[PDB]
Amino acid sequence: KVFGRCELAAAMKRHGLDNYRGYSLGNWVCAAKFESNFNTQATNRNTDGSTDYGILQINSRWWCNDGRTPGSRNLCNIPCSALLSSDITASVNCAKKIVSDGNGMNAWVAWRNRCKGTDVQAWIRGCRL
Ligand SMILES: [Cl-]
Ligand SMILES: [Cl-]
Ligand code: NA
Ligand code: NA
Repeated sequence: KVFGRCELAAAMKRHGLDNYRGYSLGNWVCAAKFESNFNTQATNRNTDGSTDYGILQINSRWWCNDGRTPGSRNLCNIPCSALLSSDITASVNCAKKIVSDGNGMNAWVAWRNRCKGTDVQAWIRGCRL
């Protein structure tokens, strides 16, 4: 599923991400835009052999099991394919574990390089929330 901007903002809000660990909703929408272009089926392979999955591009070296990343952890205890569903529940629950691990949203390179320090509230402007 390819989400609309306000559609995704509303779904993330219902799943408890607005101000989760202090990150306003606009941060999460901006990260999803530049990680996946709002497409739940996005995958990208990394140089080290791991793969990033779903709307928030969660990586198989640490967070999910895809059966082809040797020596990886599965800290969210989920198959990586569950992160590609049109239902974003599994991606959100895993993202909550990631953002709590010590480095905040800096774990998402695109957030650091394209959202951090910008006017992220613009990503939810005009939405009925
Ligand atoms: Cl915001
Ligand atoms: Cl980047
Ligand atoms: Na929309
Ligand atoms: Na893994």
